Amino acid sequence: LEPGHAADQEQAKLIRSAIEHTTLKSVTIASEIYYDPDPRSTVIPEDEEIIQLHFSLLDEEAEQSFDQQSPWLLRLELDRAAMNDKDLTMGQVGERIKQTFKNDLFVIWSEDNDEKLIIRCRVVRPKSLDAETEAEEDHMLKKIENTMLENITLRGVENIERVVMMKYDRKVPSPTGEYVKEPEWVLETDGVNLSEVMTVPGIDPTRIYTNSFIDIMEVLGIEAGRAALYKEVYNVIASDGSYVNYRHMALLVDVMTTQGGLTSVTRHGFNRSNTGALM
Amino acid sequence: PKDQRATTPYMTKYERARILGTRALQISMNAPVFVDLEGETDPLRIAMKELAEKKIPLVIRRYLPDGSFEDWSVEELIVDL
Amino acid sequence: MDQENERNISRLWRAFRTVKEMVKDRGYFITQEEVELPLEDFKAKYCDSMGRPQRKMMSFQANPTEESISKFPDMGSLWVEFCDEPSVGVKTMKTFVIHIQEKNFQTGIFVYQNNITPSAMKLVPSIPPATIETFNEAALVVNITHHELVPKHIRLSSDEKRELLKRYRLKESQLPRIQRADPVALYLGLKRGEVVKIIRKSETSGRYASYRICM
Amino acid sequence: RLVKALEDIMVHYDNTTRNSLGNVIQFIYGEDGMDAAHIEKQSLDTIGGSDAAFEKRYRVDLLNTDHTLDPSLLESGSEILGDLKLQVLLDEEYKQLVKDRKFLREVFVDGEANWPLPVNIRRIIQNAQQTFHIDHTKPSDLTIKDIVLGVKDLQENLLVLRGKNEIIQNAQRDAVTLFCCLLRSRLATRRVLQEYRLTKQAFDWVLSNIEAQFLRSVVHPGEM
Repeated sequence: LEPGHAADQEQAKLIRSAIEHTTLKSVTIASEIYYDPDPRSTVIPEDEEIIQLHFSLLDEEAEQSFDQQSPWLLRLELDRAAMNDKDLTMGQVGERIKQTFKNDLFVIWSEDNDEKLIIRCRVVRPKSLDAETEAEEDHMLKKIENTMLENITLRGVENIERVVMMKYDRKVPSPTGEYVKEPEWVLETDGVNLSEVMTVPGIDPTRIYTNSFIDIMEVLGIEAGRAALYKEVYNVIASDGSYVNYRHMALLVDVMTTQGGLTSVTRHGFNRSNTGALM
Repeated sequence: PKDQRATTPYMTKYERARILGTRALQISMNAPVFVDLEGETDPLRIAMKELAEKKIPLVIRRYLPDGSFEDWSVEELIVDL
Repeated sequence: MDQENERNISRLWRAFRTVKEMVKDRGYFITQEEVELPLEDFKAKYCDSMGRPQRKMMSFQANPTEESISKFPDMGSLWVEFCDEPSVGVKTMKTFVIHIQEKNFQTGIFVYQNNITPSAMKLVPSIPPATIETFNEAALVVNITHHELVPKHIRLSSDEKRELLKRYRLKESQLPRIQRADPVALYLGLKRGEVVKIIRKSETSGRYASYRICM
Repeated sequence: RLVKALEDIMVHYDNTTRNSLGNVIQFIYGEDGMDAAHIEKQSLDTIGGSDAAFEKRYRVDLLNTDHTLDPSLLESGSEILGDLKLQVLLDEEYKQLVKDRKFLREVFVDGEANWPLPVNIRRIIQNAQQTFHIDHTKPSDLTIKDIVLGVKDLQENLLVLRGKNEIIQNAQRDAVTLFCCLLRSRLATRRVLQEYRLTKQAFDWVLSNIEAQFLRSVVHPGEM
């Protein structure tokens, strides 16, 4: 984290929320397709209160049309505990769905306080539904459900799974000049997306690091790739306490990174080089 | 390069090993002995004795990666090993 | 946060700062004040009253410093243009190329939003001796050269490169290599055959200078 | 796999490291030209310690009373009081030590002070004391100018690369940055007069031994 936000707690949580990848499938309990020709009301008393909540809000809007109204209801019931854990509200998920479905899916919202986190959705098909809830093919709704549960990134960075915030100490010069341990809060993630996570506000981009030195090479260059490769080799060798002199691992990484790219020690790397044929 | 030789003035470990080996081989082959042999018998020990006195005629040609070289006489080189 | 919201204006401003720093490091004259433009000042100067900055107004021209031209007497003027179209069609690239050709700019940087079509990409080497560099705004959001791992890269003049090769008795091939597509190579705008001095803070010795040749 | 990959890399007589094609892997072995066998862990004093402690341990002032050099530490300690020339030399020394402190704190962000280095100077000074039976109650005959010039000459004699041009000279000066830092931290005038009450003979012996020892420590061309 940035120097001005590292010492604190909740800002680290905000960074965690900004990075961690989360989709609807992680918070949805079940998805159900229901038959309901009525576009303004329902035969289901359970959703009647939710419809009435938005009946005075959505159905009261100007330019009412049934082009977005269908007899099929794609009713998703979310998990209150999961949404609370991810700090997600019906708002965020709703406008993400809208972003993915700007005008191809009419979406109704349930009040956050309601015990039934419901996303009442209807198919959209202009020129056929304009003034009727024609029976749209259910497979269309099933494809829509697939897109929602797979292709909707509610919040976070793609390929970044659970982000584990933790504290450990770093030595920084005290104003008296002595090196003192200043507790710091960082995040350790899964999957690498440096190219995006670097740009996220609130993170110190000059200190970000990853164990996948290939991505370090791709984003920061061959010199940063070489340094990261040396760091990885040092970690591997010192995991057991025993250490080797800096020169040996430095020479190894230098050899691996002389050609402006990461060369392996396989038959695809150093072996496919310009050296002698008998060698 | 007859001067401005940029190589180390100290005889290296491998240079010492090969100089002693060459002189031992030559003495074993009944080559002339340049020092006052003090009853010594082992060719390697004689070679060490006459290296201590800088009485080995041989020189050392030091090749550089570009192919050039420098001619250093064992009399010039400093045996700090 | 909508596009007009700070979520995008901040990224645009950071990319602007990165571009200014990159051009400054190349040897061109840029006042330190321009590099440290505050976000509010950037919005006042560029962001519209509607929250939609006029990217055409961020276009930028830089000229070599006295020392840079003294050391690199071949250096010319630089032109930097932030395109408006999300997708860079061949027409926009053609217009930019014509502008560079008619202004007689030695070098020009083209910062784009999302992508450049291959047809447009084919126009990059179409105006020698002038060269055209293309950058993605996403890439420029963070100045990678400020990373802790990344060391300091310094470009050598042809005379410096010749002296280096003479003193180490090297050939162009016997130096360590750096690819053209290397992020730092793109940042410095290296051409093929330009050797780069790299100064690292070695663990065994205080500092250690190595070199790489663009390939 | 590893042995085959690095099989043909050798240190050449120009002190660079190259493979069988002559390509340069690194322009000096290990980035300092010393072989691992002769390195051993040593402490870098300047990195740690508070500013006040650093100044007390290193700063020496002949003019003011804040950090006066006790006259009992030199056979001419009383005379040196004043002497703006000696004060200028000592101020230059302290500025160099401050620069070394900042540079090392840049190099080692975490402040670690124990790092392998070729010549073990602690043992050299212990040997000097034991050999010369140096008395800690007798004001040493050293002089500030002698100490400073001797240390500077030694630094000048820290030869790894012996080229005559400017590229090789820059490389050689870089290659001895950290060892020079260790020397300056360890052979400060204040330390050489208070902590190690050496005489002129012992100081010359220490400098000569350091010279010889790291000269023996440099890597041998031909090393595989």
